[PDB]
Amino acid sequence: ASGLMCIGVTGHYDKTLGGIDKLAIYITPNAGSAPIDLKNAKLFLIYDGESHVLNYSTVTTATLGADDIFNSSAITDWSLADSSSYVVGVIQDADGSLSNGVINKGDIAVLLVNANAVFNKAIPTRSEVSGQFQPEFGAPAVIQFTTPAAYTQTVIELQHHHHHH
Amino acid sequence: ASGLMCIGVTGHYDKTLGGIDKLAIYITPNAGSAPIDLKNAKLFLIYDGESHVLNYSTVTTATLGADDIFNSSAITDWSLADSSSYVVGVIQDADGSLSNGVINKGDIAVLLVNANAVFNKAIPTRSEVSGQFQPEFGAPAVIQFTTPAAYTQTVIELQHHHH
Ligand SMILES: [Ca+2]
Ligand SMILES: [Ca+2]
Repeated sequence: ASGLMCIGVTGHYDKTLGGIDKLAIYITPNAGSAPIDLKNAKLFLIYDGESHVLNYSTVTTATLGADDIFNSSAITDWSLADSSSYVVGVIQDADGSLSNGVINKGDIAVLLVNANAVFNKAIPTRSEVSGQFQPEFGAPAVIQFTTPAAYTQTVIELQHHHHHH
Repeated sequence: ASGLMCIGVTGHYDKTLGGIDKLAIYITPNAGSAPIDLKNAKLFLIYDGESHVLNYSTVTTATLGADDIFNSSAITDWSLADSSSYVVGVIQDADGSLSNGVINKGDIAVLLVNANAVFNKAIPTRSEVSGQFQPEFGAPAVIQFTTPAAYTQTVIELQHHHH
């Protein structure tokens, strides 16, 4: 029984857009999982009366060891997070497997999503977001959060889990 | 300034089909909400790599006072819960509003969903189901449950009331 767990979601608040414009969904394998290929994995997100399906665009190691994973100067592959695609950032990967789109024991990946582009607007306060990240094989990671009623800083913890990023 | 809350989800376990074949999703308005029209409301469900949308069909009062919410002999409008439609049952109402698809203060409605029809199989053990019930106006009710590791009884409480 292999599968993926969501270990957190953070959002970027852009005050000029009035909301959360970008999401970072942190993923790790279930304890004891076999390796899982991410390359055909689909991200399903429901928001505001629409369901969206996003596909794998590419992977980048530019996120590795970085405090700011929302910055498109430092992580230029944000340019590929569009209305129908996510980018995978490497967070932790001892053996390098994520650079071939394979997540294995101990790995942490982040799914970079341009919510402004997917939803055609930034996500306002008190908004419900629901979703699953489903690779071809194994069980899915689950996304559920309600954005807070006030956005007070640029990086917002949306879904809290324990596992380190 | 209005919305719906999911106050729970139960499911029916069918041994012949090998899992949960029906869901009952219980809804009530958020405190302070204005009346909400359900007639154009959509139910979005994600399970096993597919996203499904279900539309409003009809509303039944046959669910009022029914101790078995899954009995399609008693609640004949279960026949209209198919791969693309849910049915609304009235559970609590004091002004008849739900009889014409409007939910208002103090009301509880149930959404009857034929999971077997929607997903083309019964929901097996250890499954993740995520969803939202979104009327045209107001904030949505949220569905999120993990089916248990074994099905030990006919009716399973899948999701509970949270604050
Ligand atoms: Ca690895
Ligand atoms: Ca009423």
